[PDB]
Amino acid sequence: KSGFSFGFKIPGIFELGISSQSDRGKHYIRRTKRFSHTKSVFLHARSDL
Amino acid sequence: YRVLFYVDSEKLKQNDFNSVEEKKCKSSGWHFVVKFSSHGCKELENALK
Ligand SMILES: *[C@@H]1O[C@H](CO)[C@@H](O[C@@H]2O[C@H](CO)[C@@H](O)[C@H](O)[C@H]2NC(C)=O)[C@H](O)[C@H]1NC(C)=O
Repeated sequence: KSGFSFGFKIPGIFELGISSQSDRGKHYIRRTKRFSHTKSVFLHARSDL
Repeated sequence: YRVLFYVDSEKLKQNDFNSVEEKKCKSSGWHFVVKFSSHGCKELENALK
């Protein structure tokens, strides 16, 4: 935010006044998420009689 | 009659959390008809899990 004002007057009346204001703001956000799960079950059976 | 059974149970758990937040704002104004004003802030926030 920025603002400037200037005024000058001198009688011989004459009066002059100038004001300037400029405001600018920017917001940026980002969100990333990842989830991975692996489940493996290996069962082997062998029987001889 | 022989019997031999072996069980090898293993469980591992690991969790890490880190968060960093930094915020800085600076504003300066000087007037001597002359008027000047400046205002600006900055904010930063980050978190990971
Ligand atoms: C954005 O940031 C927010 C900060 O509040 C996150 O919100 C929480 O984050 C914690 C971190 O582990 C989680 O346990 C909570 O479940 C979150 N809550 C909600 C309502 O989301 C958020 O995870 C971040 N990421 C996004 C929103 O995508």
